Parts: sequence; structure tokens; C-alpha cells
Amino acid sequence: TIRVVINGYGRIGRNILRAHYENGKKHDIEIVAINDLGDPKTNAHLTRFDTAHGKFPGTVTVDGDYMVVNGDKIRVLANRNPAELPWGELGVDVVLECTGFFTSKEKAGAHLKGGAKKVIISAPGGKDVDATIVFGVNQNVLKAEHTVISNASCTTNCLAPLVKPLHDKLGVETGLMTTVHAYTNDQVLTDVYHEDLRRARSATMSMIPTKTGAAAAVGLVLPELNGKLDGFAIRVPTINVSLVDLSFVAKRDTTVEEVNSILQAAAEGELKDILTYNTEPLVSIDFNHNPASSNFDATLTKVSGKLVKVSSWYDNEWGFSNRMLDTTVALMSAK
Amino acid sequence: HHMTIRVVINGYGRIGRNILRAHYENGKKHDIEIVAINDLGDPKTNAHLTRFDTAHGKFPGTVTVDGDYMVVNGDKIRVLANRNPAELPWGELGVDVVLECTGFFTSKEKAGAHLKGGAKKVIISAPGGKDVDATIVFGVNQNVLKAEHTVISNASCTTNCLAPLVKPLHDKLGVETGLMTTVHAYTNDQVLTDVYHEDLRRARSATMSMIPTKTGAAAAVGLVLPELNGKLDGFAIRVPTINVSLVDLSFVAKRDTTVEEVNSILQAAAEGELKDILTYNTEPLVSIDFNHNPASSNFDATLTKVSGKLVKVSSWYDNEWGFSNRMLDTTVALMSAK
Amino acid sequence: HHMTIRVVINGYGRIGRNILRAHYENGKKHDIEIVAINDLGDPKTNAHLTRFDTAHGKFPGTVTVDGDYMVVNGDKIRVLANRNPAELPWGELGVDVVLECTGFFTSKEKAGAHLKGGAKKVIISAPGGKDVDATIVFGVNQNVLKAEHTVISNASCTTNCLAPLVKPLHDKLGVETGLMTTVHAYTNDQVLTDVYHEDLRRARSATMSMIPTKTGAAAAVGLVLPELNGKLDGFAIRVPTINVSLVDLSFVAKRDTTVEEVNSILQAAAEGELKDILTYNTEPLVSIDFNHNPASSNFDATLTKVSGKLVKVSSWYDNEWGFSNRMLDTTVALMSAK
Amino acid sequence: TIRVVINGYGRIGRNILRAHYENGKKHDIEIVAINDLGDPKTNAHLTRFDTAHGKFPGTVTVDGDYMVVNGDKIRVLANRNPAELPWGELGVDVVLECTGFFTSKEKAGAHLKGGAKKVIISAPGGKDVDATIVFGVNQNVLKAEHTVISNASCTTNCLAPLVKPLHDKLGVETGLMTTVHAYTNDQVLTDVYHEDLRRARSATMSMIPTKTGAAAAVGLVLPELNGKLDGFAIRVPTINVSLVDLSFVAKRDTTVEEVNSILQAAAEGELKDILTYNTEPLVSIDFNHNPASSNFDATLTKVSGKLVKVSSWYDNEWGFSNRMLDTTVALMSAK
Ligand SMILES: [Mg+2]
Ligand SMILES: [Mg+2]
Ligand SMILES: [Mg+2]
Ligand SMILES: [Mg+2]
Ligand SMILES: [Mg+2]
Ligand SMILES: [Mg+2]
Repeated sequence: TIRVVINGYGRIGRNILRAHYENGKKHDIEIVAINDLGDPKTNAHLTRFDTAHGKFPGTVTVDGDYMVVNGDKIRVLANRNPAELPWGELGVDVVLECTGFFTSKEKAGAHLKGGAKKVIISAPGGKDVDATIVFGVNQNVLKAEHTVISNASCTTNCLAPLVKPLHDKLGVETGLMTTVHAYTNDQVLTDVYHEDLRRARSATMSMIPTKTGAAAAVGLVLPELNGKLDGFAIRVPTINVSLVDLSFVAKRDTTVEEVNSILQAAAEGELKDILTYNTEPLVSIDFNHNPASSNFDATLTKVSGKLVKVSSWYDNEWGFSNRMLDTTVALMSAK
Repeated sequence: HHMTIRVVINGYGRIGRNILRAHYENGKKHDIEIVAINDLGDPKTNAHLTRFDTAHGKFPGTVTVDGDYMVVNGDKIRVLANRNPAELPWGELGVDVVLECTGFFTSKEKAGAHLKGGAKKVIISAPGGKDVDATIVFGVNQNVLKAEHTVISNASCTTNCLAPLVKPLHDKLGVETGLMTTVHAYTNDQVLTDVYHEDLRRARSATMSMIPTKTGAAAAVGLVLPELNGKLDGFAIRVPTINVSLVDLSFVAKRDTTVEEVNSILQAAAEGELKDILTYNTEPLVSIDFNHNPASSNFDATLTKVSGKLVKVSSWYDNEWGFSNRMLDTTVALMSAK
Repeated sequence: HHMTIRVVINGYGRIGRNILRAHYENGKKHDIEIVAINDLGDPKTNAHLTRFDTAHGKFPGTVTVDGDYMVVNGDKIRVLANRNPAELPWGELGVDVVLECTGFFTSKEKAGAHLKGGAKKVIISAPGGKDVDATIVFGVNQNVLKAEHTVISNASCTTNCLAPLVKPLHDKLGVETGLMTTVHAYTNDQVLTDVYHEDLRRARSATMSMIPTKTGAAAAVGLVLPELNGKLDGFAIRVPTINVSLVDLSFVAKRDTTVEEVNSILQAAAEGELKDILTYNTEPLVSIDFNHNPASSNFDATLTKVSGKLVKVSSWYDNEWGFSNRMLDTTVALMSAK
Repeated sequence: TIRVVINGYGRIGRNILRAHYENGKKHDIEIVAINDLGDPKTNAHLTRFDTAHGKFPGTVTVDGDYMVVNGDKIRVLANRNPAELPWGELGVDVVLECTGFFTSKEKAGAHLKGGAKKVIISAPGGKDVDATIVFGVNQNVLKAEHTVISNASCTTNCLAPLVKPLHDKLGVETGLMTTVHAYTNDQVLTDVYHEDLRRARSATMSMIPTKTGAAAAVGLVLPELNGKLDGFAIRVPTINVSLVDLSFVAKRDTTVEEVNSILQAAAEGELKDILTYNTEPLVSIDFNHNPASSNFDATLTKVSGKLVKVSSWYDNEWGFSNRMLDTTVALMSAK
């Protein structure tokens, strides 16, 4: 059994914890501690009640130095310097690094000095991380020697399962992505100073372009695609669930039904439960709280010559949270 | 206006009301007088909706109802309510052009009822049936209009954004094939909370979801640019904004190009032949900054991507206001055709 | 269910569909079987809208269309489509109670057409005409029901929130007079972007504004609590949320009271006679936390204010789900009446 | 002519500046400097483009140490310690204190040490401020000796003009207010740690109660009402424009038309242009960018016995911004 801690009990951290309990602790993981600078009773309240993900169906209480979730005593800690955290004295196998402040292999390595064996960054990592993993696509690159890895981004976890079967079975010459994306807490309600002049604008009233690294990052996960994809994001006024819209030039002629069949076979085969195959006339909220990384919408496929468009819905919080647990197991399992 | 084009609006829904607002808000720049509105609603309600709008704010002007007339900045506009266009007193009113905005008369056969009532021409504020005399994106193909054309289509808001964007690129680079997504504001064909609709996706709350919907607007470019017939297709994703939309076109160029070259082609078009129809934008703007912008296509050079021969270009458009202003442009072009 | 109450739903709009969902989502807690739905829409569309909802999420269960039946968790529900209730085969189906959810048959005279078709009783999912046999807020006055009552009203969602809130306070403090504002989620009588409506305020975009609207729900308390007849009035402010509303009642008490005393009165009622109808809340919650809550009135003790003899009490309510569950409660009470 | 500076060029500061220029500089004021920690080009961009208030109709450029607005050179400064600001060397008459960090008479007095003559706090002040002003209701309490005052809050500026004529002409025994209020930037897009557990919840999806001091603060402005009013706020998903809903026990019997007539007479008399009188069937967005403090909606009045309900719409940004300019003049004019 793998002993995990969560560094940063924000939205990502809370959703990882909820994902662990809501699936019946399918993974051989015990969350033995949370480190967060906020006070425990507020963080427990925000675990019990969420707007996007509703009420936690389990039980959460705070008892002394512990937050108790479905009977499990999770040690609460509040040290801003990771190397002083008692990870070694606590037997910590994997730190889920969810603060957003320690996204390089160097900064995230402080957890190793404090006694933890490994760290998974809940976001794209520096150039210098040991690996960048989309679980279901490249977790086989993991090795026992790795100690700081990145779990990529929500968007890369949607795109890579979509493009891998298509590149294998059809061939991707080049591609361009737009992700139509729910707003996030790096955005604002009404216009206010921001480093980025577009994210400074009300997220509730506008479509807001923003830069994405996900199309390029698929090159890390699928090296044969390095340099072949580019794109951007459009943030729109929804609280959760996003859409990858990928246009690509196929290397040979194809049809709508062949493209769809390739993805259906992948969803029943090696990408089962990571990639799903959807034919019903659904809308974005129907994928809220769906734990898949990539919900391919076969109803939206278009083919015009060699030009193909494919679209996939993803819960940009819940899919990623569940993948953090899958990657935790695969990392402790690497030889 | 004197010895002017006399127009009437059939259907005073949002499209018709926004044509009237566009005409008055630029000071009747076009040599047009709106002399009647036919609509089945209470005239006092239609007058109130002209004074106050959520998306387009308060009308800068005066609107009163005085008997059988709605008076706008002093202009007396006859208010009618008849379901059958052939019974409308268009000959009596000396109508040059009916702006047909109901959605119920989109073929030449149906719209011809206005001509029976004595109007000289009809412009459908939407894609037309296969029998219409022309389909016009003003700035792109108004030169095809002739004096013989009597029932025409002004295409759609989305086609009016796409065609100015793709015409310069096709002329300089060639288009092999292209696929469009329009990320589009919701419209009144959608719903607040889930309820019966003919379309199972538009049956779903528009305020809470991204909602795919079909649109023929990319295929329709072939009616205005015949060299592109059959080469473009696409669909729409409706999102929770009240107005302003984004055309996102991915296409395969016939030769190699670059971000800078694509942007330069569109900059030249915006400064030249497509001035005021197509604009060129480099500032870090968001969709609401194009609300109440009368251009057809506000190209956003900051978003251009090129990977191999695949190009993505994106253009913002006020899906109500641009089209409203183009209806007036096309009215003048039609009446000027020789 | 065996030797059960056989119900049908006339009108499968949101109100009717949410009754069906409420029945199945609590596992058919009530000894009721829904044996038919009459609606003019395509049954496959109505089935899809039962499986997926924005406000209430996915139905936890199965829904298929198999011939003339919609099959819900294995239960065969006959699907009908007839505009005239007197032609519906209610006698053939052994219907005990029609849940009348169309909005078109709210008087006893009109709803009596269901009785001509052979149903035994009708419950209108809305305020009734002056001729209905009873108006029921379950938990407050279901004891007035008699076996002779055949067409009744279940009042409105807002009356079902207000009456449980005010009944305990009137009993212990006395109400001289009261005025209510309900801060209310938008509904499908409103619009996404401004368009013609009979009401000039509901003609305006519901997503961008606070919109006042009339409601008789405070006056209607007098039908269920006659001692309060004529003492309460109010109106609604529609705001941009899809579901869950807030009753905000200001009233003048007949004796002096305090925040703590007011809260204690409502706590005792919630723990006693009004259990599960009225809840008592002290946690720092917001409206979405009451979405899909089946109570009629979720009193929020954190909001209580008293200044002199003026009291303000506020209660959250899922304006769809509470009422849906109460329709089922009132069905059982009506069929149990002696 | 009064030489003004803006400390804190956030939303309040930007809207004060826009209000000055959009009304044709009706007030005998020159904004001679802005002090803000953000960089000038971002703040100029956010002056040119706003979501709630649209595009500034004037011209804004940055030229060296100055932001030029409609031809006026406004000195730009970036000192976080007010006493080091060159206010004296710059002839600063009134500092409009808009940071939200200096809301006591003591903390705000740092501007006086730096050489400014007076400070107006753009929010409720400490117990210790020299005065709390709702312009149009009590600006006559101002005196030459005052050096730190508060301009109250947006909500108090809506409520006080509403209640003053009613108390004078009818009599307010007691009252309770609900303000149905647009969200603000102290709220969040999706649930995240906050000091207040209700404001920690998504402002776009819920009605969110919050505490207000405005009903009590009307006691400062109208001492005869001290202790007689209480209330709270409900934040709802709109970006701007709010509603005061006041229920009160009148001291004598009255009617809907008398209540409305009292307010109509006040809107044409002493409260002209501060209080407006509205009978059209309007909704909240129709009052966006309206510079009044209190837009009374006569269509909503209710009277049941001695119990009266009156409602007033207010642009909670624009009305207050315009009042800051009115109060600036009245403060420099006090003898
Ligand atoms: Mg002429
Ligand atoms: Mg005729
Ligand atoms: Mg000729
Ligand atoms: Mg039975
Ligand atoms: Mg029969
Ligand atoms: Mg009996």
C-alpha cells in the first residue's frame, strides 16, 4: 500500500482526495497527511461542499491534528517550507505537489529533502522533470529512479488519448487545437489588474483567449508528434468541463466513420476508462464529474479531404484528479 | 432623407429591431428611410424594446407611439400587423425594399408575396431558398447584383464573418479544404433551463453548457465565392454569452505559409478592398470589446497559428450588429444595381 | 408497487418530468405507480430529457422507449398525446389521480374533463381557480382534505416555502402584516436575450439582470392559513441562477421578540410537526447547497433579523424539487382522505 | 480649482477618473497624480476597456512619467508607503484613498504626513474618521478642520437618500433591508479558500449571503435613525447594478401613492440628480452606468398597514464614483 500526502489542499488537492474516496478507494493508496497553509476547518468545509462537484457523499470531521475522512485519520500540517515537512518521519512515499509554486524538478525536490521518496507535480513541470505522464498513453516510460515527475495538464490528458490512436492508425501530419475551456481561479469576476491583460477581463461576460502549452506538450508524451501540433485556448463562462477541438491533416484519405471507429476501438481496448466513446446528443454539463481523461464525441467528427476535425469533452478537474491516483500507483510500481 | 430608399421591416424581432437601431445609431448614414414595420406584437411593447436592450444598451434617441405610427427621432413609422404579405399596403407606401426578417418567407416563391403587395424588392435577413436571385456578403460579392434581382438573401451573420476572412487568403495562398468551428453566443432559439426542443442539444440550458449545433454557414460561402464551393464545412459551439461570436477556421493552404504572412495578407485586405468590413486587430482584447462593433469580421492577428500547411485564423463578430449594418449596405447596393 | 395509487402526468414539461424523477429517485417511497404520461412531444425527446437534466443532473436509472411505452427502471409507462382530457383513456387505465401539469386546466371546470375521461381525482400543479375543492400546502393544511374533494391545487413552489415558515411564527408571535420578496431563480417563462413577451420585464434577458415580477404566492397563504387572509403580499426578483430560490419575509409581530426567540420557534417546528417539510439551518451555506433538496422550506437561521417588532426570516427552497416531492405527498393524502 | 490625486488605481480609482472625464469635467477638479503599485500601461489599458462600463469615450496614452487623459498630464507614482509620497511637493489638496488598506483615520493620515491637505476614503471608515458623508444627505456636516473622511459605501449612498425623505415626511419606526447585490472582486469564480466561508463559494452559480454595515451606517449619516435599521446582503450572479429592498414600519398610516409622491418630490427637490424617480418597467441592467446614488423604483412600492416596502436600484460602482467627486468639492468648500 502506497502512503501519499497532498501538498496544497486547494481545488486540485481537494478533488484528488474526493476522487480517492468516491471510487471506493479502488487504488491501494492511503492519504496519510495533507500540508496546507489554510486552517483545517475551512478546508474540511470546502471538502464537504463544492459548487462544481456538489456535496461529498462521505463524511469529513476534524479531530485534533487530523482530518477524518470516511474513518481515515489524515494528519494535518501547515509548513510553508517543504524540506522542513516531516515526510521521512511519516513514511511518505509520494507527495502530490498541488500548490502550483513548486513546478520545477529543482523546487519540487525540497519534498525529497524532507524525507518523501517521490513527488508528482499536479501541472506541467519544468524542462527538468524526470518525466511528464499522461496515464494510459505513456506511463510505461516511468522508472524506479524517477523522483520528480509531472502529471501534465488537464488539457494534455484530454488531447493525448485522442491523438495517439489516430496517429497510430491514420497518421497525423500536422494539427492545430482550440480548447474551449471553463474559466478557472486564475481569472476574475470583474476587470482587475492581472499579469495577463486578457485574463484581467471578466471571465463571466466574455470569451477570453489564453495561451496553452498542451499541443506542444503532446510532443513530450508522444515524441513522434514533437513540433507537429500548436493551438490556443478560449476561456468561456462555464464553471467546469472543457472541450478539445483538434483539426489535423491526416497522412492518408479517410472518412468520418473510419475516424470514429478508430477511436471506438481504442476506447474499448488499451485506453479503456481513460478515453470514452460517445454518440448521444450531449452537452458539456453531461460530462461534469466524469472521471475519464478524454470523452470523445463521435457526433462532432468532420472530414473534408485529408482535413479531419475531432472533438473531446473533459472534466478538467475530475479527470485529472483521478489520473493523479493512477499515476501515483504506476510510479511506485516502476522498476 | 429626400428622394430616398423607402424600406419596411417585416418581422420586428431582434433582427428587425437591430436593423432599425443600426440605421438610427449611425445617424441614418445610409440614404434610407424606414417607413413601416409589420409585426404581430403590441406596438407599445415593440417600442419599449427599441428604447431598452440588454446587449445593445439604451437607444440614444426618442421612441414614442402616436396612433398608427411609431415615432423614432421624429420620424413617423407606420405600424402594421398582418400575417399575409400579399395583403400589406406596400404599393400604397411606395416601398422600395422589404427587409424580410420573420424567418417564414425565405424562398423567392414565399417572399414574392411582398412583391404582390407592391414592394419592388425583398432582402431576406437569412440564408435563402435555392430559388433566390442572389446571396450577398457585402464587401465580397455585391458586384454580382443586377437591377433584375428582386428577392435576394443577405446570407447569415456567420457567413458574413467567414467570407471576408477567407477571400483574401484564398486569393493569395489557395484553399484546398477547410473546417470551421464558430464559438457562438447563445440566441433565442435556445433555452434557460432544459425544455422540449426539436433539437435535443438546444433543449438544454444555454447558460450552463457548451452546446454543439449545426450551421450551414461554412458550406454557404460557396454561394458567395464559387471557387470555394464544396471546400468548407463546420459547426457551432454555443456558449454562455449573450452576444459576440468567434469564427475559428482551420484550412489547408495550397502553398507553404507562415503566421506573419497570413497576418500580412489580412492586414492588407483590411486596409484596402475590405476596409470597414474586415478589421485587423493586434490588441489583447476579449469578446465583449467587439460588442456593438459594426464590422462583419474582426480578424484577431494575435490568434493566428500555422503548423505545416495547416492554418488557423480567427475573427470576432458581433453576430447581431455587423449583420444589421450589412442589411443596410446591401439595401443600397441592390437599389444601385444597374 | 401492489394495490397502489395509479397516477398519470398530464403535461411532461419540467414540472411533470421532475415529479417523475422525484418519485424514482427516492426509490418510489410513496405507494404510487406512474402509469401514463400525456404530452404532445415526441416520446423519444421526452425520454432523453428524463435521462439528462442540467439543474438536476443525470437520472440515476434507466429510461427506454419501447413501442407505446416509456420504460423507467423496468416500469412500463404508457405514452399518450391528446389535447382534450375528456378523450384520454383514464377509465381504461384505472387512474386514481391525474397530476395536471400543463397550466391549461387550472379550474375545476376545466380539470373536470379528466374526470369525464374516467380519472377519480385531479391535483393541479399550480394555483387553482376559485372553484377548486382545496388548496394544499402539505405539512400545513392537508388535514382539510376529504374524500369528497376531487379537483385540488397543490398551491405554488413559493407558497409551499412561505406557509411552513410563517405558520409557527403566527402561532407563537402573531402576524399583524407582512411583505415578502422572493429572490428567485429564472424559469422558462423568461428569455435569454430581449424578445417580445406579454410582460415587459420578463421580455428582458434573464441572464444579465435582476427582473421584478408579480407573484400571488404571499396572498395565497390565506387559502391555506385563513387567519392570514389579507395580511401578506409580496413580489419576486428573478436573478441569474438556474434553480433554488429564497423567500425573504418581513413581518410585524403582535408582540416583541428577538432573533434567538424567532429562531427557537422555527427550530422546534422543524424538529416536530413540520419535520422534513421545514428544515433548520445554521451552517454558512449558499443557494446551490439546497439544489436537489426535497424540503419545502429550508429556514436559514443565520439570516434572521429583528428591529423593534419588525422581523425578517429567510428560507431557501429548491423551487422545482421541493414542489415535485410535495405533489407526491399530497397525492397520498388525497387518496387517504376519509 | 482642486488638485486631486488617486491612491489606488483599482476599479474604484479608475471609475472615479472615468466619471470625471465622461461628465465633461463638470467639477472644478484636476487629477494631478495617480499612485498605484501596478505598472502604468496595464492600468491605462484597463481605463480604455472595461466589461461593466464599456470603452472609455476619451483618449488615454502613457508618455514618460505621465498618463495623459483627454490632454491632461497625470503624474504616475508607485510608492507603497503613503507618507513618502510627494504630495506636499505636488500641491495635493485631496487624496482619494481607494486602496482599501487605509480605511481608518489613523492609517489614512499617512497621506497628510506626505504633504496632502485632506483624504477621502472610498469606503466606510473606522469609528475614528472625521465624518462619513452621503453627498446630498449630510455633506453640510463637513468642516474646514476635517482632514480624513469616509464617503460611506455604495449601499449606504443608495439607502440614505431613500430613507431621508421618508423619515422626514412619514416617519420610520424601524426598518430591515436586504440588498440584492452584484458580485464583486472579493468573491470567487469557483470555490476556493476565503476568510468568509460563503464568499469562498462560486459567485456565478449561487445567491450568497454576506454581512452589510449599511443599514447601521445610515445611523451615522442620519443620527435620528441610529439603531433603527438592520439588514444583510445577498450577492447574486450579475457583474454590476444592485438593489436596495427596504421594509419599514411607518409611524402613521399611508398609501402606495403617498409613499411614491414623497420620493418624487424629493427627486425633484433637494435630492435632484442624487435620487431619481422611476415609473417605467425597467430591469437592473437599465441602470448600468447611471450616475445617481439611488434610483427609486416606484413600480415596486408596497404598503400593508403600517408596513412599507420601497426598492431602489443603484450602479454600485458608477454612482459612488461620481459622488466621490461631489464630496471632494464639498470638502474643499467647507468653512
Ligand atoms: Mg434615394
Ligand atoms: Mg394591397
Ligand atoms: Mg441593366
Ligand atoms: Mg395502494
Ligand atoms: Mg374515453
Ligand atoms: Mg367521509
